[PDB]
Amino acid sequence: KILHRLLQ
Amino acid sequence: PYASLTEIEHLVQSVCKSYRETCQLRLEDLLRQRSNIFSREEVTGYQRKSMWEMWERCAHHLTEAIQYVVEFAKRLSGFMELCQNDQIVLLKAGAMEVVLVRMCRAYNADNRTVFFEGKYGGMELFRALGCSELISSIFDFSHSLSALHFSEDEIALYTALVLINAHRPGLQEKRKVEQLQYNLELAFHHHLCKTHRQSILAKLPPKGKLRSLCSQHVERLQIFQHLHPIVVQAAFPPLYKELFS
Ligand SMILES: COc1ccc2c(n1)CCN(C(C)=O)[C@H]2C(=O)Nc1ccc(OCc2ccccc2OC)cc1
Repeated sequence: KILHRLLQ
Repeated sequence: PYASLTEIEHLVQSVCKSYRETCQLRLEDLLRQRSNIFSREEVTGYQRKSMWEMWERCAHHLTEAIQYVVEFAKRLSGFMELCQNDQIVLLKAGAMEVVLVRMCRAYNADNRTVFFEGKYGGMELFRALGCSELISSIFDFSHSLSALHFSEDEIALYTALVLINAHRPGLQEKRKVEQLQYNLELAFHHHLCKTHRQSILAKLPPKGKLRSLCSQHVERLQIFQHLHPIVVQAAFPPLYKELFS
């Protein structure tokens, strides 16, 4: 969820 | 692979820069706030707060700290070149470990206090959490690191290695992470040699020590979540749950 979004 | 000294030193300055840019708390600020200590009245206030309110507050502040560690990784040479699976694996295993190391900056060994919500307090501040073992372990760990007088640059290089660990289960490009780790190892050890600080090598925490601390964190959360499942569901940060269950 969030880690995915934070990385891009 | 980094061949020349100039290359290795470029890595050193790059890592230190990425670190300075992604600290949420300036060392200067933490040091000059050391006299600002919770009173007995405030300590009592903290001890009187419910277990669930204290966990929520702690999970929140740690989550913010983790966000800065994610920025640190995003700024690290090599990290963004790894595949997304591996990026996630490294942050999942390593983000909390980096926080634990960074925490020694906010720790005053002279009086055994940690910076928390604007002032310094001893470990008795955290009694409502019902995890004294975890808390005293974190405090002992910070104490041990404080005894080394870790420089900002050493913290930068050491936390980059904490994160870039090729032994993490689930890595798809193991050999690539290995090459990055080795280059960072040469950077860290070169800097220590240059600064006559290689005597810290034997004094650094055994690898599984950080893992033990993160395991204890997860174990305590599990127990808390069993006692307050709605609180975790409704009032814990999404990122914190994603990382720690
Ligand atoms: C990484 O470097 C630092 C150092 C200090 C702080 C920060 N960043 C962010 C800003 N900050 C604020 C705003 O208070 C400080 C902080 O969060 N202090 C703090 C939080 C929790 C503590 O122990 C509880 C605990 C620890 C680990 C796991 C579970 C836990 O209980 C659920 C002890 C101290």
